[PDB]
Amino acid sequence: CPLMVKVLDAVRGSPAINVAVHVFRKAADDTWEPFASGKTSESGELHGLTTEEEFVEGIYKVEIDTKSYWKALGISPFHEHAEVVFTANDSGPRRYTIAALLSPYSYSTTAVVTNP
Amino acid sequence: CPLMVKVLDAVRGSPAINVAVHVFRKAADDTWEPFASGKTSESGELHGLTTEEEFVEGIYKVEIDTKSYWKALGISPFHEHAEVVFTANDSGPRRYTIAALLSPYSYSTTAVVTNP
Amino acid sequence: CPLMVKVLDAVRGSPAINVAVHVFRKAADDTWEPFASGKTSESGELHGLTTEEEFVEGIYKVEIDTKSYWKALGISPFHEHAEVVFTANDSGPRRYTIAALLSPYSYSTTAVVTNP
Amino acid sequence: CPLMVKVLDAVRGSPAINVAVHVFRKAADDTWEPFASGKTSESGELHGLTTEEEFVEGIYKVEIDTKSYWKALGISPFHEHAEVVFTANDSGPRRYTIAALLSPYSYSTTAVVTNP
Ligand SMILES: C[C@H](CON=C1c2ccccc2-c2ccccc21)C(=O)NS(C)(=O)=O
Ligand SMILES: C[C@H](CON=C1c2ccccc2-c2ccccc21)C(=O)NS(C)(=O)=O
Repeated sequence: CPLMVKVLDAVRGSPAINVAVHVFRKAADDTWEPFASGKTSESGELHGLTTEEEFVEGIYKVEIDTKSYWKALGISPFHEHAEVVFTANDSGPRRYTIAALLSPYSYSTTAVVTNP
Repeated sequence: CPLMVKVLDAVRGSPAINVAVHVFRKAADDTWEPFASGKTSESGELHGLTTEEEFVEGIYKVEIDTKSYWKALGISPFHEHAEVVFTANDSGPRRYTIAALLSPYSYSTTAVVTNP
Repeated sequence: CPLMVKVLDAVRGSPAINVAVHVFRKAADDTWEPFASGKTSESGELHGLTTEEEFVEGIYKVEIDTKSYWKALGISPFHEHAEVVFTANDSGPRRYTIAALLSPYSYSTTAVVTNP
Repeated sequence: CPLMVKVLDAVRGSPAINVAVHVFRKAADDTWEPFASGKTSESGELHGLTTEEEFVEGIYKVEIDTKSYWKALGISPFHEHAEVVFTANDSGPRRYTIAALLSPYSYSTTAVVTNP
């Protein structure tokens, strides 16, 4: 796991379960190419998006589909998604955990980056 | 004037209105002595807590009574209150705004320290 | 007037001054069309981005150029920018303040939606 | 582990290592009695504070000594500590993770509460 996504619900104090996550990588023509996707587990975590081989240098966007998550709980939230955009691996491979804490009208995101 | 408190509600996307706020100063015997208090306004703000003359260097605690705010909304909260504890410094900027962003199981707090 | 942006620096406890901010609207072909932009003031605020007349319902993106802000400070940051993506609604309150709290490896964003 | 504390550094994007944490429990006479203490590990986590037997109903305060953490990194931060105050186990035993995200002039805290 060079890339993990962890999502928490700040209203319930719980993992945010079954939240859709789409990862994109900026292509040579400046467009966002689909890179990987998945859903968070019971623990609010999404493992296995990629491999150290596949996860090369680049600019990556992690789009967490928070609006669908709130709507299913009966809540009409402000944001369409939480986006996280960053350059990865530009000094060598690292392991990235992208953490998102969700409320209906706010979210935070935090990266924890470790040298493998 | 030298100390303002501002409180926002991350669930409703609004000022947190009618939130009790208690300020204490630490006494020489290490106890907390009541110093000032009030309730946030319609804009989620509490002004007028103290004066330049009274707000001398020392250790202060700002308690924000968050549990009663969520209970009034019928939302089950985790914390009894949010506490913000700091040392007032004369060398720095002259105005302290303590901002607090509230969710039922999370809060953040940020000090913005400026020259007025 | 209907859309304000406010940015704070959690490392220095200050407004984040001179931060570029770009607003886009989503077009019918699903692309992002430039809509408005500016730089935060000394108070970390950006006013005057749009008018009531122009700010019709639709999907908007607010990009806050955080990486250039940290680089100017000599602090190595994680994100390229902070994006805030939302649907403007006429049924709700009439003013949207997008607040962003910045740290090098984390940010939060909160929408405060009020009647002016 | 009915009680875990996890601390992250938002400036470095890393676990906050060797941070002192003191837990107190409100006594019958309304005073704060020492309950447990420890330091965060390499992973920014502090396990083993208590047991399900020892961790009875009550009002608990988790004091995270963030000022000492920043000072050792050369930073003079705003807060003396991050305090987290909550009622525990009042509907039966639960498992509590208290997470704190630290910046020099801001912090957030979030509880994740699971029914064992
Ligand atoms: C515009 C403001 C919300 O944002 N302002 C913030 C502010 C002003 C001074 C210091 C810290 C903060 C802050 C921190 C986090 C989120 C918003 C704000 C707001 O709530 N508007 S109102 C109707 O006057 O209450
Ligand atoms: C990479 C991962 C970080 O996990 N991040 C969490 C986080 C970030 C922001 C807010 C809440 C949480 C959280 C809560 C529970 C468990 C993990 C995390 C982690 O394991 N950190 S480390 C290397 O052991 O120090």
